[PDB]
Order: sequence, then C-alpha cells, then structure tokens
Amino acid sequence: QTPYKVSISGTTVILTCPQYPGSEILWQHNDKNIIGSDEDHLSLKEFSELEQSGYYVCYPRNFYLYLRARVCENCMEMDVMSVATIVIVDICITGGLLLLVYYWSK
Amino acid sequence: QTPYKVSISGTTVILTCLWQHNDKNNIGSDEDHLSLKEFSELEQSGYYVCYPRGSKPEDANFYLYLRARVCENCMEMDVMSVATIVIVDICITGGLLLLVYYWSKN
Amino acid sequence: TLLLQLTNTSAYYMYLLLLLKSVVYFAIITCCLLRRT
Amino acid sequence: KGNHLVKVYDYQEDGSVLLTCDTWFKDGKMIGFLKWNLGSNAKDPRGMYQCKGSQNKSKPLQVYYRMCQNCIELNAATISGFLFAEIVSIFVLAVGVYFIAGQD
Amino acid sequence: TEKVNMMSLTVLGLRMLFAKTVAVNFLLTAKLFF
Amino acid sequence: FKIPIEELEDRVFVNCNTSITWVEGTVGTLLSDITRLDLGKRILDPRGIYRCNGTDIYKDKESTVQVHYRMCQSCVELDPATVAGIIVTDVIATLLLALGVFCFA
Amino acid sequence: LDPKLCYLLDGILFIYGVILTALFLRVK
Amino acid sequence: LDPKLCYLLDGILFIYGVILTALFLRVK
Ligand SMILES: CC(C)CCC[C@@H](C)[C@H]1CC[C@H]2[C@@H]3CC=C4C[C@@H](O)CC[C@]4(C)[C@H]3CC[C@]12C
Repeated sequence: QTPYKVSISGTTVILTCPQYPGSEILWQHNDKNIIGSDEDHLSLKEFSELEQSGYYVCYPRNFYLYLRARVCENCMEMDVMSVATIVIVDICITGGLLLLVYYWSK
Repeated sequence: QTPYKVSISGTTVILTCLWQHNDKNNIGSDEDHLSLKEFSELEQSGYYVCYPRGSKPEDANFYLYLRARVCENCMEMDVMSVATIVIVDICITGGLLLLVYYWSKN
Repeated sequence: TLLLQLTNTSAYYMYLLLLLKSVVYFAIITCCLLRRT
Repeated sequence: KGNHLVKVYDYQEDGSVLLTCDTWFKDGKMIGFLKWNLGSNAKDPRGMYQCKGSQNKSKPLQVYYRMCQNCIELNAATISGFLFAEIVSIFVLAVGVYFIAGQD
Repeated sequence: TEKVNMMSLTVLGLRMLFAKTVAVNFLLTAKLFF
Repeated sequence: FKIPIEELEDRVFVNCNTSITWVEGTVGTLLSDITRLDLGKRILDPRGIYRCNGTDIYKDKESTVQVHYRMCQSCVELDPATVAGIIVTDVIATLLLALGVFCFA
Repeated sequence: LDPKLCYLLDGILFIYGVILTALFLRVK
Repeated sequence: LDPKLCYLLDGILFIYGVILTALFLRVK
C-alpha cells in the first residue's frame, strides 16, 4: 500500500522500493537482471523511452512498477505560479533595498 | 569529393551535384537541376543520390539526409548578421543623437 | 506551437536591441553628469 | 549491403540523432573514437562521417540538419512593428538629449 | 517542445531589464536638472 | 500478474478482466463501465496506484502496478550560460539604480 | 503561456500608472 | 494575435507612463 517514490532530475533517474527499508534489494527489468544498482534504490542515467522503459520489480534475495519518462538533461518543470512569484519577490527585494538606501541616507 | 551545396531561399530548396530518391523514377526534377517547393517535413525527406547513366544507382560517392521544416518567409542567421544589425543601429543612433544634441546647443 | 516560438524569437531580438541602444544613452548621460558634478 | 554500410538511426522522437554502421572520422580528420553518438538536432549538426569494418576504407555519406529554432519573421505584419518601436524609441531619446543639452 | 519555454522566459526577463534600465535613465536625467 | 497498459495515438487506458480500484493518485474521469478505466489525455502527467485482481482462471491473486507518466509539455530546459548572463546584468543594474537614488539625496 | 507574460508585467506597470495618475490629479 | 496585442499594450502604456511622469514633475 506504500506508494513508490521516483525523482527524475536531469538525466540520472532515481527509483526506490521503500517496502523493505532495512535491507538491500536487487532489481530486474522484464524478468532480466539489470547503468547500475544501489544499496536500496536505482541510479540510472542515459535514459531512453524506446528501451529501458517498461515494468520494473524489486525483490529481496505483487507491487509492480511501470513508468515512462522523456528525460531532458539539466531541464525541469515549472508551472505558472513558480515563475509568477519570482518577479514579485524580485520587485519586493529591490523595493526594500531602495527604501533602505533612501531612508538610511536621510 | 565536394558535398552538394544546398541553400534554401524561402520555401525553395536548391540542390545540385541525375537525381533520384529511393530509386523511384510539385517536385521539380530537371536533367541538370533540382528544386523543390512546399517542403513539408512529414512527406518530403529521406535519402538522395547523384548517380550517372549505365549504372545501378547504389554506387554513388556519398548520400544525403534532410529533415528540414520551412515556414512562409522566414530566414535564419548565425552570428554574423546580428552583430551587423547591432553595429549599424548603434552607428545610426549615435549619429542622430549627436546631431540633435548639437542642434540643441543654440 | 511553431508560430508562437517564431514570434517569441522575433521579440527577443527587438528587446536585446532596445537594451543595447539604451546603454549608449546611459553612457552619454553619465559623462555629462560626471563632468558637471 | 552495397559498400554503403553507414545507416543513420531514424524513428526517434527525442532531441537526439544517432548514426551507426554495420574508429570515426570528421571531414576526414581524426576526431572520433570507438553505436557512436552524434548529438542533438537542435544545435544543427553538420560534418562528414565514416565507418569501416573488415573491408577497406568505405564510402562516406553526409547529413544535413536545418532545424533552426532561430528563424524570425519577415513579412509586413512584423517589420511595421519593428520600425514603429525603433522610431518611437529614437524620437524619445532625441527629445531627452535635446532637453538635456538645453540645460547645459 | 522544451526549448520554447526558455525563449518565452528570457523575453520576459529582458522586458524586466528594459523597465529597470528605463527607470535608471529617467531617474538620472531628472537628477541632472537639479 | 502483469497489468497490460495499452496506448493508442493520444489515449492511455487500463485494462483487466476484473474490477480495478483507484486508491491513490489521479482517477481522471468517472466511468461506469466495469473492468475498464480511462486515464485521459496523454499530456496530463497522470499518476496513481491502481489495484487490479486476477481473472477467473487466476482467482485470488492481486496485482498492483504503479503507473507514472513524466511526459512533460510545460517543462523548461535551462542552460547555465543564459541564466547567469541575465542574473549578473540584473544585479549590476539594480546596484546602479541604488547608487543613483542615493546620489539624489 | 502568452497570457501569463501579458498579465504579469502589465499588472504592475498598470498599477504604477494608476497610482501615478491618482497622485497627479490629487495634487492638481 | 495575442503576443502582438501584448507588446502593443506594453509600448502604449510605457509611453503613457513616461508622459505622465513628465507632467507630474512639471506640476510639482
Ligand atoms: C527613457 C528616458 C530616456 C525617456 C525620456 C525621459 C527624460 C529624458 C525626459 C522626459 C520628460 C522630461 C522632463 C519634462 C519636464 C520637466 C519639468 C522641468 O521643470 C524640469 C525637467 C523635467 C523634469 C524633464 C526632465 C527630463 C525628462 C524626464
């Protein structure tokens, strides 16, 4: 019932199985042992969608992972607000600096 | 030896070296010229060959590959013209501003 | 989406030109201001 | 087959083009070393490529990529705006310098 | 696709800088008269 | 047990031969037909945990497939050259404005 | 995306203009 | 259509701001 976590940052992609947080877990892709594994998670790079984008299962020595992602290097997402507040905070800080300089210089 | 020279002007693509594409003997196919209009990306691409008579076309020196899209009256520049435009604009603005400044000092 | 990017890259050159052209007026003002004061 | 062993990789929806054959040379010079990656199509790749195997020096083939993301518009609906904005800004700066010089 | 977004963000940044530069020049020119 | 994921030109769907329960994530739109759900538009970043049982010949075995889409159409690709170039000139412009305002007083 | 770039700067600029006019009309 | 109207609004409102700043400066 505990959902999988995944953070696709740049080209390296992280996949973790938090079902067994007190041990180390192996990894397969279409029942084939698999670029490398980690202590608990998957550190994978040079991602592609045509290959290496299928069903993943973690197993120690019925919760299955299937994902697809168009990995884009040094490249993330931002909605309207995440860029709408940047101009607001810039205006706020420049106004604060202006007011401080004006008031301090009598 | 010399690669074929192609310099698209507007929607007109011009290429020269016979001329075939996937050996299938609008599209302007001339005996010593090759030009092509409405260069859509989906339907007009692939491989091109310059082969002479008396030979099966798979002995040409080297191939071609085009994946160009073209809009209506759109032209692109490397960094040669942008510097030219910037410098000519700066010269014009400096000359006019200096002239109107000297006219001001009456 | 091609037309929007086309217009956007048209406007970017406009604004770079305007900034680089306002820089010269800033430079001509600052010389006179320094000479005066 | 047919002494044209170089075959560019197609059917790629990503911003990355691939070239392969069944070391490498750029314009006949030693730049490549070893499916050798070529680069992204946004940067408008060019050059001359070479692959060879058991058989001797194979026969080249070039790739033209035109993908610009830099082309601008040049019809009357845009040149009018450019001229208007440039002339208005020039007039404003001229008025400003005129007045300025009035004080001095 | 994923490149037009920077083209749209950079033009907004340049608009911001244009406003800032015009404010600078207006303030300096106004001060010169005093 | 695998949960096949079909994909048409512009549709993403979930199929089983039994009832499938949406417990966490995004369900998309409510559909009354059994043993089938419609996720929706391909460009929506659909995410969720979907719980689908087995068929009649595979009774009493549960399968849970985590389906995650990251096909972003509102994502921005950044290069260090442009953002640094604009941030440095913004900083220098702001410093200058402050200087001017000060001089004014 | 275009509406965002339309509204974001023009709101602040518009407000500026209004607050400037109001002051000018009040002084008059 | 939206980007062109957007830039037109930017320009017109900017000119209005400049002229109103001048008028406010003179009256004070
Ligand atoms: C971006 C800039 C260059 C646009 C032009 C603005 C500058 C150069 C001009 C435009 C209007 C001008 C102002 C118009 C009227 C007055 C009132 C007068 O009693 C003192 C000078 C003063 C205050 C002028 C100073 C210079 C001024 C502010």
